[PDB]
Amino acid sequence: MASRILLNNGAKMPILGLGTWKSPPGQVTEAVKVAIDVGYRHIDCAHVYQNENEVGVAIQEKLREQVVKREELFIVSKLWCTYHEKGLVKGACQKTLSDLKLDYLDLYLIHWPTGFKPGKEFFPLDESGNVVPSDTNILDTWAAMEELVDEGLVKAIGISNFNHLQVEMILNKPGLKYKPAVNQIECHPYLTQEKLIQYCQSKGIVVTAYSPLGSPDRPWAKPEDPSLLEDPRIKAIAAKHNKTTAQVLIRFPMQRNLVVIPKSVTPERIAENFKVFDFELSSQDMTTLLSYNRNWRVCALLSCTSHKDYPFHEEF
Ligand SMILES: NC(=O)c1ccc[n+]([C@@H]2O[C@H](COP(=O)([O-])OP(=O)(O)OC[C@H]3O[C@@H](n4cnc5c(N)ncnc54)[C@H](OP(=O)(O)O)[C@@H]3O)[C@@H](O)[C@H]2O)c1
Ligand SMILES: O=C1C[C@@]2(C(=O)N1)C(=O)N(Cc1ccc(Br)cc1F)C(=O)c1ccc(F)cc12
Repeated sequence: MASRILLNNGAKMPILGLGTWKSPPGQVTEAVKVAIDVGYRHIDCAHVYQNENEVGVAIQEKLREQVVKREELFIVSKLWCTYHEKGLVKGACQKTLSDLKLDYLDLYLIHWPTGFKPGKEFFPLDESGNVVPSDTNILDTWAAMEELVDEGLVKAIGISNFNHLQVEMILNKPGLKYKPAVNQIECHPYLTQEKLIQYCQSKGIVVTAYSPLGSPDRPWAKPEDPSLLEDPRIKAIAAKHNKTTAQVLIRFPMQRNLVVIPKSVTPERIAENFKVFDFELSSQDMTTLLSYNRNWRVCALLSCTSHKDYPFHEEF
């Protein structure tokens, strides 16, 4: 298994990265330091995670210690929904760069296709609990992302949580300057995304799988929800390979030519999760894992379901 995948800008993206959603500031600096020490070179960040300063601390320390050089790292961040207005995009990117202590991002994503009312609150709600949209649209936000590439702030741009019609809208823009390099989407054995992955890969867009472990730590989890990491069928596949369930869940998307970004702040798990380049899932294992699909999505938000651009009404 080759460790990097070629993007449309000629750059190579590591297929395994470290996720940072719900990595608390008081723990994420150590997580990123350990990750770099054990071989991670891709870190998935976002302004909405409220920890970019502490991620940046770790990166800065490992650059100063001469453990890695900047060109070897692949740092991803994302434009939050309250910054979709064309006049707000650059500032949002520069805030992320300042927090991360970087002079460029390797990849910058539109975090969701939905623009929200600008302001301090990340999730601005009306008095009845509905998200308050902004009068923004995907194509104008994309054009503002393109300017970031032209100014050297980011090397590549992409999208996240876009359905295929939303991807198509960008692809079909006449004066398109840059195609999206990546679509980052939820993907795991309970949400295998066959149709959207086929679509994106057919269009030369690399897919990154988020929540590959099923995001057990997500704040809206209900005790009756399915649990990937505790699924005895997946456990049995892992035992056959003398691997952990998490290792199987990370290797699975890798064998579908996806990038994958498992999150941990636990040093032993950060190290375990990287040890996925030394075994292979069989054809039968892959078929079995794909067969667990239930179209079950962990990242969904009821308050956002009436937004005009909410992505999950479409089949894919
Ligand atoms: N673009 C988007 O809209 C979007 C949405 C969701 C996620 N993401 C990105 O994708 C990343 C990954 O998704 P996620 O954070 O939702 O969840 P995940 O990676 O599926 O699961 C993370 C959870 O698994 C635990 N864990 C990690 N390794 C483990 C192991 N070896 N054994 C047992 N438990 C283990 C973690 O615990 P500890 O940390 O306590 O060890 C944490 O509770 C995010 O952090 C974020 O970077 C992006
Ligand atoms: O990595 C992540 C997890 C994520 C996130 O955004 N990126 C997340 O999917 N959701 C759910 C969500 C947000 C916005 C829209 Br639109 C739909 C939706 F399902 C959240 O509410 C959320 C809340 C605070 C976060 F720091 C991260 C999230």
